[PDB]
Amino acid sequence: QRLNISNIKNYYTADDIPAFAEKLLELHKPAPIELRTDLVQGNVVVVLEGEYASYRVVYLSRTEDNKALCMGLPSINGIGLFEIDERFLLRTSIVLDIRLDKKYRAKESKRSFKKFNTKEKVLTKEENDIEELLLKEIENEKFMKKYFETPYEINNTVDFYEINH
Amino acid sequence: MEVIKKIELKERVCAKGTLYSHKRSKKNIYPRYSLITIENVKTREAAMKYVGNAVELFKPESTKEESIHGIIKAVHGRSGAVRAKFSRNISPVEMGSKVYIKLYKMNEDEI
Amino acid sequence: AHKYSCDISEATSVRSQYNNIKIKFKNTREVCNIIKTMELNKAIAYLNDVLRFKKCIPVFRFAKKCGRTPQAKEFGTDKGKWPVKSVAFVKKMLEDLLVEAEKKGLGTSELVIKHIQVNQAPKIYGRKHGAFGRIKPYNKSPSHIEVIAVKREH
Amino acid sequence: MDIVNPSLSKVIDIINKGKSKKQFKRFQSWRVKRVSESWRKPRGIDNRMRRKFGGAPDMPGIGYKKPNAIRFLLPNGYRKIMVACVKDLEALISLNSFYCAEIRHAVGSKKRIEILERAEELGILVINKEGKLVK
RNA sequence: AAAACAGUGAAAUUGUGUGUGGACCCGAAUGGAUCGGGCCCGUCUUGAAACACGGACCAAGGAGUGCACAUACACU
Ligand SMILES: [K+]
Ligand SMILES: [K+]
Ligand SMILES: [K+]
Ligand SMILES: [K+]
Ligand SMILES: [K+]
Ligand SMILES: [K+]
Ligand SMILES: [K+]
Ligand SMILES: [K+]
Ligand SMILES: [K+]
Ligand SMILES: [Mg+2]
Ligand SMILES: [Mg+2]
Ligand SMILES: [Mg+2]
Ligand SMILES: [Mg+2]
Ligand SMILES: [Mg+2]
Ligand SMILES: [Mg+2]
Repeated sequence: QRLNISNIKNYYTADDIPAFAEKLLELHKPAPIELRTDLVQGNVVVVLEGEYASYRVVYLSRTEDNKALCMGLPSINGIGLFEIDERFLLRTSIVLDIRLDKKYRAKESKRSFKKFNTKEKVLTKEENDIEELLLKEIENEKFMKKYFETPYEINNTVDFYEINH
Repeated sequence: MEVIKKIELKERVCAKGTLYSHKRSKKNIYPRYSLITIENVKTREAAMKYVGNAVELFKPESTKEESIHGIIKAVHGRSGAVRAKFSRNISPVEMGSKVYIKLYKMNEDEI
Repeated sequence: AHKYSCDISEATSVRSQYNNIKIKFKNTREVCNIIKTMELNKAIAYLNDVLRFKKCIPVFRFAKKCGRTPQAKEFGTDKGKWPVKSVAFVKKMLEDLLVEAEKKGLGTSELVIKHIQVNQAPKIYGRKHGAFGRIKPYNKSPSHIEVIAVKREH
Repeated sequence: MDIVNPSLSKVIDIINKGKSKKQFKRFQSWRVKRVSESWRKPRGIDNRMRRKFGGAPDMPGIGYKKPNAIRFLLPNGYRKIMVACVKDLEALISLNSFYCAEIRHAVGSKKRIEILERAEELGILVINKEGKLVK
């Protein structure tokens, strides 16, 4: 054999490396995250992250593992239809009686954002439809219309876990 | 101005705390972990309810990265302080600064 | 040929250099330091005042145990000096560049001293006799010089 | 050059980010210019580094040696072999899964062209491919 | 005593320009004040940071070798 290989190449039997590669890949694989149970169709929730944080919205469905689908009220608070990680929602005990016909999908609300969407607002037939459903449940009720307009504010004088929602 | 808005958004939704030390003995420091106090939490039993929650350090004057994320790992002592871990080690210049506690849990891998 | 210590265009500049000159190194760099970035006509006017004891050269690096003087206040220090032999040489050198400027077809005005540097040349050896039958060194320390002046863009 | 060994493609970044950047400078090489940076073990009777006081630097030793599988691996996921002839590449024909070639510095332009042409048809990666032959 | 090529042209050391710091090393970082640990090496000595000695700075040179005579081990 030629002298370059009889010396340098000798360091390692490299045919073994695939077995190492598998074991390493396994170890640095992510842990699983649990899908929650506590949310029911038509629950009001408060948004905790991203461009829409602080507003009340209504939960519609599970979508794609941890992803969930929500609607604001384009007339009442200007928020349309969007998707978000189901952990970025705070639950509250109010439940509206809405039921929907079919599945729908929308843009995700990422945690890191650069700029606000002050303009360029339009609506689809389904956005119109779903608003014109939600609105019926809201109109008949005393202060509910105004409730959706004021942002949420955490109490700065007591421990959070003492409060109920 | 986006900074003024990003602050008000965070202020309305998070609990507040301050960074005060690294984990240390009398002689040595362990800068991978930091110690935090939370506003109205004052016993170890009260503090246990925050273990697992996300934390964020926001710094608008920074040229590199506007915020650092982390997680609360454990309670520390008997008067309601906690220990946390971040995606990068906290500088001694950043001690005394304000930290935000985010009201949802995350996994140790996400940071 | 000579490789000048920095890169400036041949058009819009004038140059000179000399080697092994027999003016004293440490005195010469204190002179050069103060006339850097100055306009050429201002430089020639200032150096005329130094020869007449009306203004001084301030000292900053080669300056230990030097005398204090009211003329140094013009540059925010107390310490100054009058090194006549170095001043006469630099003045002649600068005056020749105005001849070159005029002959080359630039103006005699708007020329600014953009680069100037002094380097040590090799020592010339000498001796003095001491007590108890000893002999000690008594050497001389000459210098090399470069200047480049350029026309202001204004 | 932006190439990777296909068997390690989904792992190479973990490997690279895991390599140490520690240096073992000789003691007091920072104090006098006559002592170079190259490691020598201290052997003085009083010496603070040999005696392992806290605050002195660390010394080399077997504990720092890398795992046998990762060792010698370039950041593209291959091991290297030196070549200087066309007849050298002929050796790699069985090993091209894990090894790549690096042409020796002293091989000149006219000859390098002949090496690269052969490398293309045999299917061997050459890491100095651009080399002097950019002009 | 010194002194080879009218080759190549390192380090100590100097000037100018541009950057970073106030003796410096190790660990960990920031947009930014810095935090924690470390006394000067070599050597004789019960014991050295020492009010023990040698060391201003850089290059090059610089110290268990050869033969004879018995010997134990390994190899033919
Ligand atoms: K000096
Ligand atoms: K290294
Ligand atoms: K000792
Ligand atoms: K090891
Ligand atoms: K020569
Ligand atoms: K030469
Ligand atoms: K001694
Ligand atoms: K003493
Ligand atoms: K002695
Ligand atoms: Mg005096
Ligand atoms: Mg005398
Ligand atoms: Mg006599
Ligand atoms: Mg004694
Ligand atoms: Mg001495
Ligand atoms: Mg030597």
